[PDB]
Amino acid sequence: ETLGEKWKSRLNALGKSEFQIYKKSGIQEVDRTLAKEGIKRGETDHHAVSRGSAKLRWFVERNLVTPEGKVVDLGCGRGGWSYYCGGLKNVREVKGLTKGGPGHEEPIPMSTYGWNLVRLQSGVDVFFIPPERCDTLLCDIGESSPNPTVEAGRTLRVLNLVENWLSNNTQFCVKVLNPYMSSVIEKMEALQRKHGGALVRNPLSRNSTHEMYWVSNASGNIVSSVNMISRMLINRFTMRHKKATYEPDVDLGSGTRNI
Ligand SMILES: Nc1ncnc2c1ncn2[C@@H]1O[C@H](CSCC[C@H](N)C(=O)O)[C@@H](O)[C@H]1O
Ligand SMILES: Nc1nc2c(ncn2[C@@H]2O[C@H](COP(=O)(O)O)[C@@H](O)[C@H]2O)c(=O)[nH]1
Repeated sequence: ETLGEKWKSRLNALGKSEFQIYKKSGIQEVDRTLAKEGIKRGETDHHAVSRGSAKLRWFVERNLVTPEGKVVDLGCGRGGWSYYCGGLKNVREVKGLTKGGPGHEEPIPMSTYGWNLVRLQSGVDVFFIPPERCDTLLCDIGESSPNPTVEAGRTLRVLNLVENWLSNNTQFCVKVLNPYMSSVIEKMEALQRKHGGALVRNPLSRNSTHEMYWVSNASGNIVSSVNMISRMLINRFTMRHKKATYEPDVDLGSGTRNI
């Protein structure tokens, strides 16, 4: 039984009030109030369709992932990672794909800076369409299940999925929902051998998720990197000063971009 499982159980043995408190004990947050209001108001400039923009930004401004050229955003959701990449210097084209439809986040049309370089389409199940060509491959797909083995299965489906989209020196940021389950650990070790990078924990993630992102421009022993998070999450179960620290949201400018 891996350390991460010991955690997942305690997580689950949590009560209504408890869980909610733990979910955010000492984590980083994005101040989205006004941005959400500007959007519900119909604004399409500056605002980020979600908090994923900020989340991606964290990896990007630390060169853990350097999006350039043709960017494919698997499970783009409302557009958070895509609209954000749409403003990055070296980016030429960004194509984001999602299931969408009733009961799922649907892409929000925006006019934020570089928007004209962004193609967003729902009604697409990435697990089956054929692989396209891409310089950078982003993927934030992975549904959380109270059942750790369910998550691991979902994570394996995602790994193999991106495995088919990764050519030789492609930039990537792939959400690895459950990296502690024996079996994902294995797959990851192989994936690392083939396409380098390492797993990295984003401070904007909630404690209720043991998610780590496989980012290209970073090294680190997989087993070692997954355990440092298992311990962190467990330490955070017992907190004093369980408050989150916020930070301003990302401003995505507005208007078109020329090449
Ligand atoms: N098999 C599949 N094919 C396509 N999209 C999928 C999928 N499984 C899940 N998704 C989508 O993946 C999304 C992940 S959450 C998206 C977060 C986004 N990067 C943000 O910044 O906006 C969900 O909105 C969901 O609809
Ligand atoms: N103990 C507890 N765990 C919860 C509760 N809600 C969600 N979780 C745990 O946290 C995981 C995903 O959290 P979520 O994105 O749904 O907040 C779930 O897979 C589950 O194991 C809750 O009320 N109590």
